[PDB]
Amino acid sequence: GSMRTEPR
Amino acid sequence: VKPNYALKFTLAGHTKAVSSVKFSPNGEWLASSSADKLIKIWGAYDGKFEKTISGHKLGISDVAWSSDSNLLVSASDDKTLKIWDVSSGKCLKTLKGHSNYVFCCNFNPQSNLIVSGSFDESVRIWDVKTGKCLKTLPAHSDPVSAVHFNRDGSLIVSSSYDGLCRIWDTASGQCLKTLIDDDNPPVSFVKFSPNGKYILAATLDNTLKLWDYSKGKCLKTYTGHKNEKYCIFANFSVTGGKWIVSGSEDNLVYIWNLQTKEIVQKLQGHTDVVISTACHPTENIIASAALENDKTIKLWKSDC
Repeated sequence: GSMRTEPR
Repeated sequence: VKPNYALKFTLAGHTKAVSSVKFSPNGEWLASSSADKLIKIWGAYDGKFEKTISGHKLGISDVAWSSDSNLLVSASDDKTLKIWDVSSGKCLKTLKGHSNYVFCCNFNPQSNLIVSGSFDESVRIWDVKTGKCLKTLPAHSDPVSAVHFNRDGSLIVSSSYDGLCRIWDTASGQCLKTLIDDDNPPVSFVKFSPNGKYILAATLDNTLKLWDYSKGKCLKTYTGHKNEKYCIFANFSVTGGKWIVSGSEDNLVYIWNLQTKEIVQKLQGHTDVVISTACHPTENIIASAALENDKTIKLWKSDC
């Protein structure tokens, strides 16, 4: 899991 | 004149969403980072899988090349950056000091410094040789979405969900200029133009803007894509026609004419959000990458 690949 | 990018290769192997793709400056390689905690290296011209690089304990949000193509730096949710020797795949240095997820990273052109941006709302400048933190900038009041050096490394541009883009003097740490625009939509990406005179900034109101840095003025706006939720990389394409390239939340790659702002192409084929695009440094080649339902990288080639 990466913060870039999760919606804001 | 319009480009005619066509799909040449699809690259698979990441087991979670791809977060970032970048071509090496020498044109040989493509590097990709993923929520699966891995960096992978691919041949730029054939898409051939070359190697996997591992060591982060959590997913990776960004990766970037040194100017001699020998090193990579990666930004990870494990709150560190790592510097990798590409040829051996070994981790040379772990950069510690951010107190939250590291989101974005870049070498300066000399590649003696790394800049990083974090959910801890700060920007950090690191020494490549020692791995020590050289400066911390209290850059923003929200997560920092992007950091980028200009062509000679003298300036850094940072963007944030707080709606600001800020230009910093690298050596003195001092904010030289803040770009503010109206209703303060979160800024999700930012980067200097190759000549250092302009700044391309993406905001989470489905908009890209080209700013004149010296004047503090928006010169161009590019619309038609969907971008409300993700920090999508955008590019200047300069090998052929002068385009603006970006991903999109409708699963398309958008290409605009930089001067006229008209959409000149939409590349279809991904089955999830196109989070990342990269332009090849000498050929008319675009790499694009997409999230969970897709997990692939696509390489596209044009005649102009």
